[PDB]
Amino acid sequence: AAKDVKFGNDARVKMLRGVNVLADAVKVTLGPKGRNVVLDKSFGAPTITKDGVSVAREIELEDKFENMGAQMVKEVASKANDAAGDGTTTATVLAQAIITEGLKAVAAGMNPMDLKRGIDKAVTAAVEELKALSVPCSDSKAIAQVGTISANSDETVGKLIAEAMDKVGKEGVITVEDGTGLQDELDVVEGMQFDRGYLSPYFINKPETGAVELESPFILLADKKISNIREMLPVLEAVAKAGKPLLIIAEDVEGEALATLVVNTMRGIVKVAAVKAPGFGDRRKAMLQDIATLTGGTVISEEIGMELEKATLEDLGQAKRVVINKDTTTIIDGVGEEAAIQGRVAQIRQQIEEATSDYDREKLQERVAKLAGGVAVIKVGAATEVEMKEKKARVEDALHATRAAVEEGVVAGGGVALIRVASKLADLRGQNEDQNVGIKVALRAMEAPLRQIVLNCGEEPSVVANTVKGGDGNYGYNAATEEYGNMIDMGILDPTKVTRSALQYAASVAGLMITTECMVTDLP
Amino acid sequence: AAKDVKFGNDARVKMLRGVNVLADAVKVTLGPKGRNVVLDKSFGAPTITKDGVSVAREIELEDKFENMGAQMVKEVASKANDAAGDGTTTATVLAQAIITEGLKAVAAGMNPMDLKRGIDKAVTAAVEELKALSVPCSDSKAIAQVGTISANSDETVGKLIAEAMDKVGKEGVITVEDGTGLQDELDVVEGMQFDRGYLSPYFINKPETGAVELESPFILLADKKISNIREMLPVLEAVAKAGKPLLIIAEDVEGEALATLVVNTMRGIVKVAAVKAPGFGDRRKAMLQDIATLTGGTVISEEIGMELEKATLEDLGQAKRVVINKDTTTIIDGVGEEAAIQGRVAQIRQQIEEATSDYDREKLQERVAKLAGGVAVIKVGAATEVEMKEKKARVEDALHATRAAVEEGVVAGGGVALIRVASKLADLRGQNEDQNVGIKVALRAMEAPLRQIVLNCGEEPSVVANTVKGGDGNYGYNAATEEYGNMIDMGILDPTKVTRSALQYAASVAGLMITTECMVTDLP
Amino acid sequence: AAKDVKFGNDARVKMLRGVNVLADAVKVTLGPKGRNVVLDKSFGAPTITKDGVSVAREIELEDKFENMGAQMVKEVASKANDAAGDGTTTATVLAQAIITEGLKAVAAGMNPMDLKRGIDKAVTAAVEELKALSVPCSDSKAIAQVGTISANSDETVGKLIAEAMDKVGKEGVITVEDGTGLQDELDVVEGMQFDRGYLSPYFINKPETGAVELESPFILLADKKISNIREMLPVLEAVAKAGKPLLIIAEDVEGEALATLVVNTMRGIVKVAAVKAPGFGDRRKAMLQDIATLTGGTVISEEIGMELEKATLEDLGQAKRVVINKDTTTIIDGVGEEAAIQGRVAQIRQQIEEATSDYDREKLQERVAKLAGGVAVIKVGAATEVEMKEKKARVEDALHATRAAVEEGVVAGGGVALIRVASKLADLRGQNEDQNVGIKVALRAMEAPLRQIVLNCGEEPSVVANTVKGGDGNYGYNAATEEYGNMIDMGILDPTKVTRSALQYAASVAGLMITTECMVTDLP
Amino acid sequence: AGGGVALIRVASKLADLRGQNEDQNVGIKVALRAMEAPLRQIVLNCGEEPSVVANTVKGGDGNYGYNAATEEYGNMIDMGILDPTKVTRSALQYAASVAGLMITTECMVTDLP
Repeated sequence: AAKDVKFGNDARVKMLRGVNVLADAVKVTLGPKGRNVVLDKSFGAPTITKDGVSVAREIELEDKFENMGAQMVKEVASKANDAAGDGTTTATVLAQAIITEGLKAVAAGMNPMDLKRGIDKAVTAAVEELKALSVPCSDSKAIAQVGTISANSDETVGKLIAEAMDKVGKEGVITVEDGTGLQDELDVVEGMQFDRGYLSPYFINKPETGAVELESPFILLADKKISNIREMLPVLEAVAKAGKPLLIIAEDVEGEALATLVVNTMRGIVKVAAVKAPGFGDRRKAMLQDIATLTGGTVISEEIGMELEKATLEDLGQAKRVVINKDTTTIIDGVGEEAAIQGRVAQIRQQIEEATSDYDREKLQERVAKLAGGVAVIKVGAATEVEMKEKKARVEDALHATRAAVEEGVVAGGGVALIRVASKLADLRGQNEDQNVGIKVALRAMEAPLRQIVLNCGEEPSVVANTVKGGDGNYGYNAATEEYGNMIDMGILDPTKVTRSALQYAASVAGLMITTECMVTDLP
Repeated sequence: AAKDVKFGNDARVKMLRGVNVLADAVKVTLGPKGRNVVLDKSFGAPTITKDGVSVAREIELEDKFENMGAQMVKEVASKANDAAGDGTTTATVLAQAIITEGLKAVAAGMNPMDLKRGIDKAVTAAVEELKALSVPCSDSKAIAQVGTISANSDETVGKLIAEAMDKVGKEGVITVEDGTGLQDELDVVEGMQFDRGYLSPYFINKPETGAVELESPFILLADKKISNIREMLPVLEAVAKAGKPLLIIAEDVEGEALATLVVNTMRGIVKVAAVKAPGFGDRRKAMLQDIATLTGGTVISEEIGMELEKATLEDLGQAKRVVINKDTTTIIDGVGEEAAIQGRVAQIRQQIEEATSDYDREKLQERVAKLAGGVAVIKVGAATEVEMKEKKARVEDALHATRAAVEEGVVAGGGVALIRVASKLADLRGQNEDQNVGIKVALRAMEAPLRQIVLNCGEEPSVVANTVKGGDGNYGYNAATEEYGNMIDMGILDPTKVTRSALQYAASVAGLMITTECMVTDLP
Repeated sequence: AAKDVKFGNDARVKMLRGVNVLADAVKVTLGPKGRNVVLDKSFGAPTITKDGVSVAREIELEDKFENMGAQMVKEVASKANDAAGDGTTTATVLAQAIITEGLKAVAAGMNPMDLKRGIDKAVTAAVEELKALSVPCSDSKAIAQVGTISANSDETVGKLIAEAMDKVGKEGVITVEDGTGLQDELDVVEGMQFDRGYLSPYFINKPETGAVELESPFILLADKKISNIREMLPVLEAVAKAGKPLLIIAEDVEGEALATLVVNTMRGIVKVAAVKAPGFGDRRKAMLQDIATLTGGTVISEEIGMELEKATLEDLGQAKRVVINKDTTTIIDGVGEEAAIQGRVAQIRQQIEEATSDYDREKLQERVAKLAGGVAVIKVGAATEVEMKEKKARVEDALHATRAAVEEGVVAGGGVALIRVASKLADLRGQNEDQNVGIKVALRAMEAPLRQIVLNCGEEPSVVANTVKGGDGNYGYNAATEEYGNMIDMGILDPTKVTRSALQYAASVAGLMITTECMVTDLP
Repeated sequence: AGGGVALIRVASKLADLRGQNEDQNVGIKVALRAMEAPLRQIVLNCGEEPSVVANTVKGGDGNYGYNAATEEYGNMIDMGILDPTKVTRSALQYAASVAGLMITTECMVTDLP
């Protein structure tokens, strides 16, 4: 296909226009007083939402270069959301601010590379200042408080997250589940969670969460890469006859096998889920053996002798429920005798005892922690089904927020942390004047989000920003109550991880945009 | 007439385009290797010139806003030329550089007022550095050297100007004249020059020099303002029968009298020129009395009783030759009894001796110096008439350049003085960052002219600029010989006044252009 | 007066287009086998001519920039024609060749200044080679031969010019006339010639020769510069009532007097011709006195006392016939007492002996030679009027050619001298590569004219050019006979002055044209 | 020495080369400026002045040259800016071949739009 090429200033202008469109689409939703955006649906039922993630997902322009800018900002915002769990709108507005100011400075004739260097230096100092400013959230009381605050000021969700969080451990795995009764309960079952995801997005059965779940599925453990559908065809036929979902774990599934599995999933004839084997090499075999022990199945290993055709229903692993997401996959309550689990953990412990290198000891310790820690099950119960689903969604959102908080602390939310950081860094300097201008660009960039929030509230942006700058610490302006105070003590909290990831990703995408000089796209 | 208004960025863009057109028209002629520009003549014979003054005069664009920019730059360049006698192209290119960089910075978001303040501070420091770098030219030998250098390396012109100012003084008035014979003759005759100019440009009889001259004209001295044509008309017809040009000196001439005088000049029926009286009040009346004593005529005052109607040929002053320019007016060899002049200067001397205030003594000293010093007449002779005119033009240009040099010294020409100064001012700083940006703009602007000169030479601009910057003192690159060294020794000399005036006027016009926000013009 | 400005490449493209149009219009007439061009007369009588001067005069384009190029080429060609007497087409085609090759080289990236320097060096060497190749034409027999050859191989014209030059001298003034009888008559009458021309082309009475002549006109000698029409009005009306034309000689005529004289000339009510005084200062006074003595009139001297109003018919000078051209003015057979002229020349002679400086002695020698030599009058007769006029035109053209020849010798005609010079100079080198490119451009340029001649003849240009290059000396190709040989022996003679002037003017205009970077012209 | 300074060194060495004809000399000068170009492009990407850096490198000798990352001259081999001789030689030869084909091309045949 023939390509249309834009060089230098005009290409940057087109990308700036695309970023401006996307940011103006997703910035009105920012803030407690944020507006709402109407998104058309093909069915004919317009969707009204204050969620910036959906607006960003739907937005993509018709012009090619505007589409480039919008899609790049969408990519970095989605990466920030996946890494942290929030901050998509904050990352997008930060990216727009940096891109606008940096492109203006470039149009001034200044060096883009030194501008990017200054931006990176300012953002690194900003991350350092944020780490200095963050307050700990390790204690159970603070865990409950942040869970309550995240879950629309609900004490029950925060408390439940607190007891589950203590029960499973700080590094433990927590998974939400549907509660049959009115009350909620917490349970711990034998399970593990690895960092591998689904092979293709078409495996998703519930698009509202972007994840794959199976009820009582069969687990296949293969020690070899699977590329022939005929090899596992008898197993697929047997599991389809059994009428239960099938989960396959191998080194990789690709080619006609993956295509046939995806076609079967879209046709719905059989529920088959494909996830790659975690780790690599000896570690990969170790996790395969651990998963086989946990689920009670046996791994199909070429060197031992068994093949895919010889696999049976008994050979296949079985679990109560599994959850497959793009970032990670969780196995909950596999059918396994407790004696096997105890033997396996004792074997790993004695391996640690005979282990010598620190790296191998750490890997084995992580393996044994994953295998023996278990998974905490949260059953969300309520009076009616619809509010039960709403409460479950709130619980999982609060769980993500609490996980981020306990991972890296919590700062004063509402965008005041960025302004505090800018106030701290106002004295920063760079080697070249271009680096200084880039630093100033970054400072105004982190100034921007609270200005946008208070513009959504309808108050004066500059006056509120200056008043926040005048103060010190977590003191800041509250959007909901329209009056200043200690944002942390007023119930406005944002995990440090969310803000740090948003700032870093916005800085990276803005540097890429500023340093861009040529553009290649198909003809209209 | 309906007005069209442009606000902010677009008006600045239009002015930038106009200034760019004017500067690209008048910038090629800069430098010894400067190109030439062809100017249209309605007759049918195009004019090919390397003089930037003519190109700038001919330039005025079709678009109204482009015309605004071009006319403002032309105004400031013409003011610089009138003040100094050179530097029109240098002033224009400097103004274009400052305007371009300042508009780029303004589009970058810098405060225009702070930019103008930084430009002014940098230019003031540049003037100080130029005064530090200037070398004296008081001695007769250096005077002859600079006169020879200005006159295309001709020793005769330099030496002639040398004994001319030795005879009349450093501040004495010298006028070139057409030589009767082969050998050049220097003579001193009783005359004076004051600071008043012609009322309208239409009085110009030779547009090539932009000055008014009259041969054996009649001088009318009216102590009153002249506004009625019928008052001075009978004298006008009397001198019309006299067949000689008429020069009228009065406090002011305006209205239908000036209109009819301009009409007559356009028709050419009578060559009459009008010049305002010098000074104001009692000093003005004393100056008119001195002029009447010089020319032998009698001043017409309403207080004494006589009127312009009663004035006759006897009351009219008479001079051998007068020269009227926009900046100043010169009276040469006015016929008058010598003992009368001696008595008048003795009266002024005793007035000085009885004068009490220093202001009165200074004013009377200036009056007596002008009255008694006279004017030095240079009769430029040659073998043939055409080379006689060429040598006369060279002599008058060299006289202007040498006057500027003896006024404020001389620096190394060829534009290297500006780069030297910018090298000195590398550490200049302002109160605000925008002031620093303006300072950098000014430094690059002073860098520009030598880059333009060497670009006209066809060599590399940046390399030559770096080589000149690396050196110290008057060391620089020579355009003609394409080899570096001490510019003063090679005879590449520019008067300090010329460079200083060009820099100051370029700075002023650039500040006005940068601070411009609204623009008003007639509809097309 | 809004102006349209072109910069660099496009400006030079338009300029080359204009030069190409004019050159292709005037180049077909070149050569004995040259074609003819049809020109329009507004009356309705198309003119078919082989004269390139008329074609050049008629040509001026529509577009302003094409007009610029055409008018510059026309101006330099006319200057060459005035200086020499022919070669207008040769100068134009040479200029076109240089301009085309130089603009191509400039587009190649060569420095225009170095190209112009190389062109000037090559042309200087070409002039040296042309002087080396030129043969003398001092003896009377060669004068007769060149006069015959120039006048379409007519022996009578050549011999007539021969004894005319012998009678009056090589530097003597020769003027053609109309013979009363069949046989031609040569006579010597008292007259003088000076190098002053008419003020404006509107004084021309016969546009075919571009000259002004009057039959029995009155001569007015004014010692002062003239600007007021009322001054000479009584004398103008008196000479108008006398019925004879008036010729006025003064220092200068300008303003409304010149305007009214021009108006009267085109309206034709009274035919008055104006010519500036010869020389300047005391030399001008002496020449005016000599002219007044020759014409029998009296010079109107301001310092003696008489004015233009006091001037009378008897005080006016009277001559049998005068001829005024742009380059020079001729006075023929003024009525004056012979012994008065003898006394005047005796006074000038004794001034010569009493003179001490060489320059003054040479000036007085020139004055006495002009006073005593007189003018040689050639009266051309024939059987009928039309052939008499044709013979007179041929005689005057041959006289111009013979004057050029005796001034600077004669070289081989037909454009072969340029190729001979190029063959000699093929080894020339310059300081820089661009200078070498310019030298090669000049070589191809002087190659071009014979290529054009033989292309008009219809044969191959390159073959003939290389055949001529292979030979040496005056060996070359003849257009009429289509066979090679010694052009001097074959009767193809071009005066060295004509070729030298054509080459020099083409080189100068081509250098200016190449170095052109900007033009200023009115909007369409 | 990497960073494109080897080509400029070679051009400095070959500045005295001559050909049979004037057009051959013009082609040689074209080639010399061509191998001068890449370092100019690199230092233009760095944002510094191309011509000044190019002339400064030309005035040097040996492996002395400008470094893009550190923005300061020196011995490129000592500072770790290395390019294999095969890479530079092959790039120069292939550029020469394609430029020779392009320059001598006179006719082009393509399908209609």
